[PDB]
Amino acid sequence: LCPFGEVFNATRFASVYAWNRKRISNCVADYSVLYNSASFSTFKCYGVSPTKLNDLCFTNVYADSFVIRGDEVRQIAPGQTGKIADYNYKLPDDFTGCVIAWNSNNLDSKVGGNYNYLYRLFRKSNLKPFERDISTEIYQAGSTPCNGVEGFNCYFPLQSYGFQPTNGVGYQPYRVVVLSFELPATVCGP
Amino acid sequence: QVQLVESGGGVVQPGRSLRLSCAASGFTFSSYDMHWVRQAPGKGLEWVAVISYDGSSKFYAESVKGRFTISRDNSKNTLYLQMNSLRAEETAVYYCVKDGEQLVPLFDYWGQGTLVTVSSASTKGPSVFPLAPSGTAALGCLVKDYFPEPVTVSWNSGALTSGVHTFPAVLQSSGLYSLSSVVTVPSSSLGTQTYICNVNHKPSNTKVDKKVEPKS
Amino acid sequence: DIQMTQSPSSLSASVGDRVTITCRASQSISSYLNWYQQKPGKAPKLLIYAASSLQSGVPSRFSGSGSGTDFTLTISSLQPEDFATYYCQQSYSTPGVTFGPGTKVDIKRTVAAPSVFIFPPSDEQLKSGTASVVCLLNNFYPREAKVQWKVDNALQSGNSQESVTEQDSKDSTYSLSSTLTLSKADYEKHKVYACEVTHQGLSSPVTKSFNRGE
Ligand SMILES: *[C@@H]1O[C@H](CO)[C@@H](O[C@@H]2O[C@H](CO)[C@@H](O)[C@H](O)[C@H]2NC(C)=O)[C@H](O)[C@H]1NC(C)=O
Repeated sequence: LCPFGEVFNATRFASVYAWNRKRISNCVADYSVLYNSASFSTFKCYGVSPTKLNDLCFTNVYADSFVIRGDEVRQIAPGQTGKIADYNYKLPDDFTGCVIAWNSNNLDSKVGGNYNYLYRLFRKSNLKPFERDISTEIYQAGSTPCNGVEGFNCYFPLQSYGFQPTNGVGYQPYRVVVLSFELPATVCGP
Repeated sequence: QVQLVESGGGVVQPGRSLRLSCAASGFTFSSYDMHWVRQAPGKGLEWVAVISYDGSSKFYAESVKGRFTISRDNSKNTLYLQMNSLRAEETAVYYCVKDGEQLVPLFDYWGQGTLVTVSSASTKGPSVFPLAPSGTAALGCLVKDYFPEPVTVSWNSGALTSGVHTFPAVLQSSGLYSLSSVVTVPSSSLGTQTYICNVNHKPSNTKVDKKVEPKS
Repeated sequence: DIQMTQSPSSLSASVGDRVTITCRASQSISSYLNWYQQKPGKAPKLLIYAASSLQSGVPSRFSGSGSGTDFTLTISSLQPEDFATYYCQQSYSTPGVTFGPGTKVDIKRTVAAPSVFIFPPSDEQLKSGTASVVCLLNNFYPREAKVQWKVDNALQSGNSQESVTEQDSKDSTYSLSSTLTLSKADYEKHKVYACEVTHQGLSSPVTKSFNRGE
């Protein structure tokens, strides 16, 4: 088999700015284990209909995973813009693959508030498709240089998510996994 | 000779449920994803749900997710779509559709559809009022305030047919339907000739007749 | 979310015409684009799939082209049973599938001004407690015409509703009925009712009017 279990049921996830990638090759991709879970709040596929997945042959499988807040999940698709789609994780315009996400205030929300999960708020330019950027350059939001010192018009680029268990339907933590495909083949389901 | 036949339509009250059904023949129903696409009365097309060739996966348009459940039975070669907690704005024709052998959905064979009318409006027969005239003239009847649809309107029990325009119905604020049918006639005839429109509404067992005569 | 827009939403053509309908996608959908034909009261029937390749049983005078965000459907030589409404449909995002709004193609013919008639409410209707004023535009071409209700030289908006017929089989014209739906009590408060019609085949507008009473 292909190790979807290690991807989805994984106990910890990355902050969206440092999204994690796993290559998948030389195994059998069993989507029936995903279909059955009606716990997934998102499940869209691009280039292919999600019903035809156990019936297909995939070339360059990757499985990207990270955590964002709910009303940001819509930025996980081709052709979006917003803080996430521009400064954190940017899908290409011809993306072929599946985007799956599910509410997880049960595991990533802590009494009082969980600040481990971060996102980049500023960046001098937009991410390229599938670019990962973990730098902590102070952001020069002003006209005078910063010299690596925080202050007015000099901002730390990464910010924290405030995940209180008491958060709104849209301010809760979501776990996202992005299956990137291509259509020799090393991954095929039943 | 591919064929699909929807069933189970009708009028349903907002909140309550209704279950639709499609009986399919003329191809191997075994291996072809099936969809439901709907068409709002005077509007365009909206995909609703898909179920895979065996039933393992079901997916919904995000506007009906969690209310509609789709399903199938490969021994009965029939397809189902249970609609729960229906809203008034969801009145439309529902088509079942056979997918077409592509990686992504495409809508290969459609079939003719079942109408679903969602409204709390009680059954009512139409009131009919004349529109009277005074070269070539025009006159008509206004068929107003009725539910459900249809009504049918003829003129002179069918003697007059050329020059009639019975218009599409309009769903008015009331929740009731309203309509008018007009006729254009030589003017010279308005004096001697008699013009009488008949209206007929089978779902209320009303056959009403009105005579349209010039005023003053 | 991916939105499809088509142009033009109306099209008049004669038999023997090169016809071109364009679809446009809010973003690159590659070439997962399908075209449908629908005639009034019938179901939609598939013409073109995957942007460019043709359905079986479909005549070869249909063709679709383009990819990315701009696509075309072409009837290289129009034929008489092609008068219908045409839709496109992106199937890239598949748990989010979307259609065009549709382009209707009708029969082009010699222009014909409408015959305007106005109907004050009936004697019998006012007895019940509501009054309805009907403005009838009769046997015109093209489909595209403007109807303004003026009551005491004051434009009305938002209590008029209208219906229009399909293009007629024999003469290829339209007819329209604007219905101003009111109340008997409110009908009293005004004395001059009118319905002004603008159309292409009218050199200047035509108003038809009545006085409540007289
Ligand atoms: C995540 O873990 C759960 C629990 O082990 C897995 O769910 C089981 O799946 C099998 C087959 O689908 C069922 O027969 C069990 O009853 C399920 N148990 C529970 C508690 O749900 C699930 O498959 C795992 N998901 C992934 C992606 O690996």
